[PDB]
Amino acid sequence: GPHMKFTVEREHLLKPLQQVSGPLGGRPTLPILGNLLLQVADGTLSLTGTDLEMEMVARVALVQPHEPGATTVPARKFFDICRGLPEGAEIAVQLEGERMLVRSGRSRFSLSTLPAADFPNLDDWQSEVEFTLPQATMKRLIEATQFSMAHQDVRYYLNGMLFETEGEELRTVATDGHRLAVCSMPIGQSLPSHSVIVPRKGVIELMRMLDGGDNPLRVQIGSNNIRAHVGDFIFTSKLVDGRFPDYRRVLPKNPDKHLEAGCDLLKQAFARAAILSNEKFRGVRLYVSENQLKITANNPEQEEAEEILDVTYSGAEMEIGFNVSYVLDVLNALKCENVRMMLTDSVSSVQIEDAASQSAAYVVMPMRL
Amino acid sequence: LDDWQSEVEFTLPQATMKRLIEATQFSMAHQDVRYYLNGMLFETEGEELRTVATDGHRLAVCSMPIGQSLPSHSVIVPRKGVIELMRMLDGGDNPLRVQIGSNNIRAHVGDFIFTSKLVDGRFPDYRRVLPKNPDKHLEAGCDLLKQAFARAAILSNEKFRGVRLYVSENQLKITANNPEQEEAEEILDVTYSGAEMEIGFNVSYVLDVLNALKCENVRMMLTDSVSSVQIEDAASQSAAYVVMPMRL
Amino acid sequence: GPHMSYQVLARKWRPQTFADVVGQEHVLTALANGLSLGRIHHAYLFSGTRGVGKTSIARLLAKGLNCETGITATPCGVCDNCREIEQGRFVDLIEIDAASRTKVEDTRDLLDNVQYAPARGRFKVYLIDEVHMLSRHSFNALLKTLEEPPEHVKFLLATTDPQKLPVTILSRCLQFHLKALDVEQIRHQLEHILNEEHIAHEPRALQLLARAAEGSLRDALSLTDQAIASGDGQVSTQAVSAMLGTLDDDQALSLVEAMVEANGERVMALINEAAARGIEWEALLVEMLGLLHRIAMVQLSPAALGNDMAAIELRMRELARTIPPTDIQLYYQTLLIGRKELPYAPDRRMGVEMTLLRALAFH
Amino acid sequence: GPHMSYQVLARKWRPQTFADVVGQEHVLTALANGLSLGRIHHAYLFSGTRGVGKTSIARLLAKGLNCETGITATPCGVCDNCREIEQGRFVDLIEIDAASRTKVEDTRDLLDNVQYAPARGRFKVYLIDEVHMLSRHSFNALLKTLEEPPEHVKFLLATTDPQKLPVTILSRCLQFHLKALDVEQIRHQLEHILNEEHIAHEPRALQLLARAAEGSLRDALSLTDQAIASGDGQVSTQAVSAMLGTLDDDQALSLVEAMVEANGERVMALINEAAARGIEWEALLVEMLGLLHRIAMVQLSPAALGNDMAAIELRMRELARTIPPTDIQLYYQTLLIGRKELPYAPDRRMGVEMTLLRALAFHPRMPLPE
Amino acid sequence: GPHMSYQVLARKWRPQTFADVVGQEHVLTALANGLSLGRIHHAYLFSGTRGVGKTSIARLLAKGLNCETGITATPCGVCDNCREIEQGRFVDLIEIDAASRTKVEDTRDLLDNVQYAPARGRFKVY
Amino acid sequence: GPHMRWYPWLRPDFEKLVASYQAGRGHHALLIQALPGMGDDALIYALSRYLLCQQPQGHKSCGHCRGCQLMQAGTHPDYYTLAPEKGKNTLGVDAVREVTEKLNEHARLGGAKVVWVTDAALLTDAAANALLKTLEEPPAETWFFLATREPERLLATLRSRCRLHYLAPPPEQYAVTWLSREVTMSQDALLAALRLSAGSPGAALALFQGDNWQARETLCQALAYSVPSGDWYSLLAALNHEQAPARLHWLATLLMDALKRHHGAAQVTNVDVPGLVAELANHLSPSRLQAILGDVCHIREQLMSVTGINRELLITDLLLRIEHYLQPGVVLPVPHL
Ligand SMILES: Nc1ncnc2c1ncn2[C@@H]1O[C@H](COP(=O)(O)OP(=O)(O)O)[C@@H](O)[C@H]1O
Ligand SMILES: Nc1ncnc2c1ncn2[C@@H]1O[C@H](COP(=O)(O)OP(=O)(O)O)[C@@H](O)[C@H]1O
Ligand SMILES: Nc1ncnc2c1ncn2[C@@H]1O[C@H](COP(=O)(O)OP(=O)(O)O)[C@@H](O)[C@H]1O
Ligand code: BEF
Ligand code: BEF
Ligand code: BEF
Ligand SMILES: [Mg+2]
Ligand SMILES: [Mg+2]
Ligand SMILES: [Mg+2]
Ligand SMILES: [Zn+2]
Ligand SMILES: [Zn+2]
Ligand SMILES: [Zn+2]
Ligand SMILES: [Zn+2]
Repeated sequence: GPHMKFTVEREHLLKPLQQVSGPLGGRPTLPILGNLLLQVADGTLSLTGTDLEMEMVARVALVQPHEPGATTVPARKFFDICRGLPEGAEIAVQLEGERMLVRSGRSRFSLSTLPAADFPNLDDWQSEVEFTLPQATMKRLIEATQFSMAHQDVRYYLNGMLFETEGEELRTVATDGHRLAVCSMPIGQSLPSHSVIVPRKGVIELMRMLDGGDNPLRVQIGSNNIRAHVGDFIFTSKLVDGRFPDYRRVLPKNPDKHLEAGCDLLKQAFARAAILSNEKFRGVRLYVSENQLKITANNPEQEEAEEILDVTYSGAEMEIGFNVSYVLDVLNALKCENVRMMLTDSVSSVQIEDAASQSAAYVVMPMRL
Repeated sequence: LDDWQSEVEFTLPQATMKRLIEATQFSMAHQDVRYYLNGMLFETEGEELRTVATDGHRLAVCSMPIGQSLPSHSVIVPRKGVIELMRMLDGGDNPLRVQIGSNNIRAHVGDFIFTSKLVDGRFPDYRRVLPKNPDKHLEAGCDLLKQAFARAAILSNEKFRGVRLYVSENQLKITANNPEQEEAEEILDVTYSGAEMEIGFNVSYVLDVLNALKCENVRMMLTDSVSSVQIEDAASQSAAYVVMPMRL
Repeated sequence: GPHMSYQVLARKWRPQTFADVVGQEHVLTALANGLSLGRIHHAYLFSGTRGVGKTSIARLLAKGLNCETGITATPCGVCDNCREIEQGRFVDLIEIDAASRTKVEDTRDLLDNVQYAPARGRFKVYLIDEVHMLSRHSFNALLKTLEEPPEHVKFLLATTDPQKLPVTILSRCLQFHLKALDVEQIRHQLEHILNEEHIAHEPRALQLLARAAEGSLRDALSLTDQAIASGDGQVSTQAVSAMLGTLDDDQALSLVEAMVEANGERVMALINEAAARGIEWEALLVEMLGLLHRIAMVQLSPAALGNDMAAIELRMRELARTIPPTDIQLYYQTLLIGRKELPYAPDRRMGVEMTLLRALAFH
Repeated sequence: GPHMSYQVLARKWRPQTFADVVGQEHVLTALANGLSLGRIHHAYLFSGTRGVGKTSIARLLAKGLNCETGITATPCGVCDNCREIEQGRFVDLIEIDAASRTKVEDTRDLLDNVQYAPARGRFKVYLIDEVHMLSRHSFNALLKTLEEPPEHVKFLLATTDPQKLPVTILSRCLQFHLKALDVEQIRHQLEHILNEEHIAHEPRALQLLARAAEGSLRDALSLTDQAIASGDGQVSTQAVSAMLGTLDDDQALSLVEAMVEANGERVMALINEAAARGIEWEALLVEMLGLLHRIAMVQLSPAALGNDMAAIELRMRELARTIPPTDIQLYYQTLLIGRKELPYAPDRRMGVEMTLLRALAFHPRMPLPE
Repeated sequence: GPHMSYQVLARKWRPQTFADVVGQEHVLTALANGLSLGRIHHAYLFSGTRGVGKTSIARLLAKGLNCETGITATPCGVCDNCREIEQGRFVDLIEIDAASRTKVEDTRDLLDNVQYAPARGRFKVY
Repeated sequence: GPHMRWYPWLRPDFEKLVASYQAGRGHHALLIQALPGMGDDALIYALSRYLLCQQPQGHKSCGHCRGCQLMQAGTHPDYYTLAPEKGKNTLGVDAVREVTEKLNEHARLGGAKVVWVTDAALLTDAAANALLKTLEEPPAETWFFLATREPERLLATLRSRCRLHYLAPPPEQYAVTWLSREVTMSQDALLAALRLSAGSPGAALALFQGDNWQARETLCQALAYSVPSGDWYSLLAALNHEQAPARLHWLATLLMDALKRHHGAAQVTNVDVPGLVAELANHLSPSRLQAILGDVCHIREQLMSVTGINRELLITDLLLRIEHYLQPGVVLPVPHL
């Protein structure tokens, strides 16, 4: 019909296709879900990857006279042909009506085409908050909040991250069983209050595509659609509804025992205790005494692990069980050498903040061992 | 239990054994009706260890000198034995003390001991399989052929990935069609000194042969549009491959 | 060394040329002429009872078909391809036991295989044996490859009984009904084998062995092995008679003469004695059937006496004279139905007792 | 010895011109009428006994639909797509072994590839042979396409037993049935084919093979190639008979006439001379049973005897006039039983001889004296 | 002549009214009085023999349970809520054919859906 | 049980059947035909022990070696057994398939490659035809063994590859002496046990040590009331113990003895119940008696062959038919076809 023409260098074409591969393939239930959408706009090519809830758009810059138009092509085969071709060879792409002709060097290929099957509005947001979160901000935020969130959990809302923008700062929270994560990033902009839940898979897609710690990003967050413009490329995801617990009700629980000191020492101790931790009940015991910590583990193999750590403490003698994996994720995502730890009770949530700054905080509900 | 005495004793570098197994492993039968195919033939003669693998549509022969005077012997090691042999030997340690008896094989690699039972039977000879009067020859860089076939294999049929070779003086051509009525075609610049010929191969075995060949230049030998192909290193004769073509 | 150089006669004396096959000239002639004249069919179905040669004729056909010395009715037997096919290590003759490869996975595997080129021989031939028990799905998938195969594909089907084949499968292949081997052919082949292997024998035991095996040469050789295993490695009339447990005409005629005169007590005492000696009951019934047949022949025309033995033919003549044809027919029918029901009888001896006591019904 | 000859008359002499399809005048008439008038249904179901031409007719129609354009009634000259169809090069001609696609997922895969019409042709034709072995779910899956398919896709289903497959599919578009070929048409076809190959043929052999072929040209051609192999490129009466194994039907006729005439000595003479002829006893009994059924058949209509039976029709008439039906039934029962217990007789000759002697002893008129 | 070629009788004559359902009055009366009274259960299963009415009664129940007029035993059949189902596209109605959907991934995908509120109707129908 | 039990009269046969293997001329296959519990299992076990033993002692197995040490532990890598699973009754294609696919590999311990089928009649015909190739042409140093109560019920082909060795039951007096040494009671019971079991001393032992003997007694007592009164229905409880084949066999043996008593024969099987035999002869007419015996045997066959048949319905119909036959004026069936 309209016909399309392209002479696109391979290297500048791979990164968009490679990036948009997230919401592509992966058991396509329909003949249209497993395919990529191409369209020509002025001097740009938009590549759209869809899985009915996440839409990833890549903008390839066009440097040559290119015929306008749009089409739908099998995403996997297009990616494979664009990757296998010799480096630096410009690919000549033409729409032969029902077929998709692509030539390069001494090679020719044809593709099956779908005229128009995934072209609705595809997106509609509310945009309560439009913070220009720069790259490095959500980089550390998301790497410090993802952890290992809900899988198979009945509570659907616990899957996605909770964003709350207030004043000049955005607080990101995540609950999963015992573990809970929060980061209070000081955006610094006069921003309205907003609360939202984003799907976990959308979060991992955003973090993975993120990369490149230099460019400020535009984030438009509504009540059903969230859009993030990572430099050249665009991503959009749905939004999970409410019923999420308030971090203002699970973070501040009047901590009374305070502790400090090295984080990597705790990492090594936790790894060595995980060897002899209960393989059925993942978690070891923490004896808390004045300016002293003791970590003990007794696996079903009848092997006892004990270590001593110099952690400051001025409270009362305590014995708290905890999951090693959750707290190890806490330590690893804290990206710091020293941490602070607040104890409340053996059945009440235990907080762990960054000793470097208040920007990173965490909660682990203790174990009964 | 009393150990079995060995009639074939030798020692190998890990590189030599790894090269042999990588050269022939993809060329041995899986659960095939012919029981004596589901395995690898380890021939030894003079100072040369030879390895043969076949599935009725493929043949990998890899010969490497050893420098040790060895008797003429034959043996078949089944699928599982050779797979876990390749898994077992990976390091750079010299000890590869290989012992072949009448019914079982054992390779000692330092602190690890290989054990399996041989597939009783006599393997078909490979020389009868390699064409004896190849009157057509082709040459090309190994990586060019491998990349070309991998690229052309994208849009082929799924279960059996047939491709068609049109070999002529002007150039080499390969095409592929699939049940989706999709066409793929491409051209390579090989040096040929003959007339047009059409043959039909399966891109899976050709791609495997090219991937595990691991050389620079490759030479093809051909006789007929139905007879077997003989692909080999254009710079050495230590490994030969055959791919019985496909009917169309 | 200890690798059992000895091989059983049932396999050592397998045919190796079209001139070594005992009988079935009606199929050897057709096969050889088809090989020579240039008419070869892409699917051959050899069908016949056990031990008559379907596999052997098929293997000889394979030997001939892909011999490197052209395509001749006479395989050379010294080349490579002849040697491997004889040994069964040839790539292009593939043995498929249809009992195993009946699931759709294996049939799909076979149909994938048929699309390629051969490896060593001119023709890649699938010897599918016991085809009559491929699942219906397997046969319906196999129709296409049995109907119009590529140029270098030929099929050799071996079946124990044609009945279980889907009739459409019958129609696309060339049927060869291997006739059961006659007793004379079996006895002559046994004589030739035993003379060849320097084993002492006598013709009588050969006739007994031929009679026991109902037209199956492999069965004849199996009984030969059983007869040489017992009896110091030789074939003799006493040895085969003991092995079969067969009985002379005197005792069976005593049974039939006691039963025809309703001497029940004598009949049961004779059965008791026979059990004490431990005879084979089916043998007793076949001997009674044979005697009744001879009596009927004598009744029909006096010329056909009992003269093969003619030892106690006085009794046979008297019994024929003194019994109407109807009574003999009833006795034969009763004994025969009883013979049909030996396996269903709870015991062999009691089954024969049932049959005889029921024969005692007439007055 | 060696050669490059042969084509397998089955693999050679298939119709490809609508003039070689023998018999089945109904289906050829319907197909010609529909093609000429341009009325084509969306599903074709050819049924009938084995060896009749359903596959060949399907190929015929498929190549008549796509042959260098032109809506012809099959005659199509210099038609490329047709020549690839007859050469095994698939051109919009998809044969499917339904047994390999019994599961509903496979037929769903068959469904989703229905849109690939433009492949060097106008219509893509599906031959789901032996269609009666599909699963119910697969039947339902293909039914949706059955009722309203794309214009460019035509279904042609071939089956042996229409009773098995579900009624809804049976009723969908069409159901043509090919009758078994008569022995007369088989005779014509065998004579014509062996004429085409410069090979002589005795009409007795042609009639023998035609009757020995169960109304199916593929059986007839397999048997005829067997006859050619048995001889040396020539079919002859004695070679054909020794191939079938059937004895002299006149030998059996003399045997049954002797059985009627109650001369046991002549019966013994016939049976022993037949033994010297090397014929199967089971074959002798079944041929006598066939003759007995025929002599019962002539009791109801003179037309019982086939054309070949003109050789012995007079003796049939004489036996029918002479022997009352009760005696025919008595002999039939006696010999049918005798065949039933033939496997258990001490010897096949022994059992057949005893069965004949019993039919003699239980003779309705003149039994064997006591 | 070409009648029904546009709409197969089965599709064309899908009962949009309870009076259009001939037979199954024992179930029709029960459904009508349950809707009018309010004794609506969390799950309803129907057993029948192929073309018996199960999809018809299920879609009619969807009309009567989420009509614009309310939970009514006598759906209008002309409102937007009714016409959305009549055409086939209702956002809050999810019709699933289990023959092609036997996997656990897709079932879990719908499991997630069971939680959110209906977009347009009063209740979510699966 | 543990290594089963050797039986004294079996010693000759084994000797003969080992000679053919000492000379090396042993046919690879072997179809031992022997009655249930006869003792063929011990013969096959001892043969396999001799065959797979690396050092075969003269007529013995080893004396001392690992090659049959792994045999005693029942964990030899060549020795394969083919028996239906304890929860099933038909030997599937899968087990024979696994055994035959693992046969093509060499012998692990450098000796023979011995196979064994525990009971051949249980082999499904599909399994028989999967095992046909392996029996006809096995690889070198491969041997086989099989056990059958009867060979005629086997597939026409499987026995044709094999040698049909036979185990003759011991002489009557010797068997009686052995059973008397083992089990202590009156010789009439022992003769009944041997003649009922067709001469299998092991089966007589199973009858005694099994409850059935007392149940057999029960049946006798029940008939002691049935025949004098023409009330057979009350036999139902006696004939339903999942042993309907065996109990019907005992009933048919009694009827055989009665018909023998008519045509007065010196020897009859049931010698522990002569009064019952006399009564059965007295009340029952010979034509009626033979028709009833035929029905008893027919019902026993119907029960033994088809599994899943309802025992109660069959036996009830049998007893009703018998009661009908004892009424005068009935037409009795005759075997035919
Ligand atoms: N026609 C024959 N001529 C010679 N030997 C035969 C013949 N038929 C069978 N035999 C003997 O029987 C053995 C098995 O024969 P085989 O051909 O396997 O029979 P089958 O048709 O049942 O597979 C052969 O090894 C050979 O000794
Ligand atoms: N009507 C016919 N006209 C001509 N040849 C026929 C006919 N029917 C069968 N044949 C012969 O039989 C061969 C196979 O026929 P086929 O159509 O496969 O029968 P089937 O209905 O059993 O599949 C054909 O090659 C042809 O020679
Ligand atoms: N009880 C019924 N009353 C009226 N029409 C019916 C009835 N049952 C089935 N039908 C007809 O069949 C068509 C399909 O009915 P449907 O209820 O989908 O059957 P199913 O139970 O198999 O899902 C309907 O459009 C309607 O025409
Ligand atoms: F024993 Be044969 F193959 F019928
Ligand atoms: F398709 Be036919 F029965 F040969
Ligand atoms: F056929 Be119905 F829709 F279950
Ligand atoms: Mg065979
Ligand atoms: Mg056909
Ligand atoms: Mg429905
Ligand atoms: Zn040769
Ligand atoms: Zn045409
Ligand atoms: Zn409404
Ligand atoms: Zn030992």
